[PDB]
Amino acid sequence: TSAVQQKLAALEKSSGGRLGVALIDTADNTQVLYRGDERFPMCGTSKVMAAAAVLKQSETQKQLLNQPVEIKPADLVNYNPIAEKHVNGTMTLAELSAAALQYSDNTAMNKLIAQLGGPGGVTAFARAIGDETFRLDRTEPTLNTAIPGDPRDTTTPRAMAQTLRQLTLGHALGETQRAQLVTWLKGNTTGAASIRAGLPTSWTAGDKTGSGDYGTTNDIAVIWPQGRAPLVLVTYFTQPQQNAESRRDVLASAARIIAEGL
Ligand SMILES: CCN1CCN(C(=O)N[C@@H](C(=O)N[C@H](C(=O)O)[C@@H]2N[C@@H](C(=O)O)C(C)(C)S2)c2ccccc2)C(=O)C1=O
Ligand SMILES: CCN1CCN(C(=O)N[C@@H](C(=O)N[C@H](C(=O)O)[C@@H]2N[C@@H](C(=O)O)C(C)(C)S2)c2ccccc2)C(=O)C1=O
Repeated sequence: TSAVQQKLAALEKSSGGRLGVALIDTADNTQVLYRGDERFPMCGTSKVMAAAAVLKQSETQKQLLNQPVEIKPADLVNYNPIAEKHVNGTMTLAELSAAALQYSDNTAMNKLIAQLGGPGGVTAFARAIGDETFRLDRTEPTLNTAIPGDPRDTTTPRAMAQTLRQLTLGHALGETQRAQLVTWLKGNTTGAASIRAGLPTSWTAGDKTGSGDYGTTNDIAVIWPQGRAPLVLVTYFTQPQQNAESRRDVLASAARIIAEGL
């Protein structure tokens, strides 16, 4: 148990919830894990895998990102700030990817999933890039039920950090596709209260949040610290009762402990 791990355990203790953290410091490829091999519900953090899978398809189906996809009134789910503007019209897969990632649009995510042949198509992509842990089982919005002990739509912090590193800094995607994914993550609108809140102001980052029942509050990020090689950081948090409140502050605290421990 390292000093950082002990600090994360203390944070967890005062949160009353269950915290999972995985850091990969690309300066030396070292990792810091806290419940790194335990499963957590991904919620919206799964949107990165779906968007990446579509980017991979676009490497060989060249005009795929410009392909129009019909948005019908029946497609709307619980949160669709971008898709609802286009009901009875169309959005391209690039527009759907940007909406899913940067606005966490759930209808947009469902269109990515459908393009991949269902939730299993997203899992298949994960397996293709060496992630043997990730599993997507349902569409939006039920993939956010986040029931304790339920393996559906979960992953481990270790697996997600390794995957995010491969996708954003490694070669799981072609260069142009990797750059697109990084651009989308850096333009996220929903992350200032989570991991990024715990980082020094001078650092830059891209991230994808997730939220669900059981007060499930998640974030996965690629970070560029001032004067250092980039990091990949995953912070997952989930609570004992279905109606628990969101705790983005716990993710910010975890990120601050990680930054102070570098
Ligand atoms: C089947 C019943 N059921 C299970 C629970 N559930 C969700 O927990 N959905 C979650 C969901 O769709 N979460 C999405 C996600 O994790 O990307 C988006 N992130 C939420 C956020 O950042 O606050 C959102 C409300 C912008 S939607 C949700 C979490 C908190 C508040 C509202 C929705 C549902 O939507 C739902 O219908
Ligand atoms: C000769 C060995 N060999 C080399 C060629 N190959 C593949 O190209 N497999 C591909 C593979 O296993 N693709 C996966 C699969 O077939 O479930 C997933 N299906 C694709 C789709 O539905 O369009 C995906 C892009 C969502 S990934 C692969 C894709 C990306 C990264 C690595 C592998 C093989 O699998 C294979 O057997």
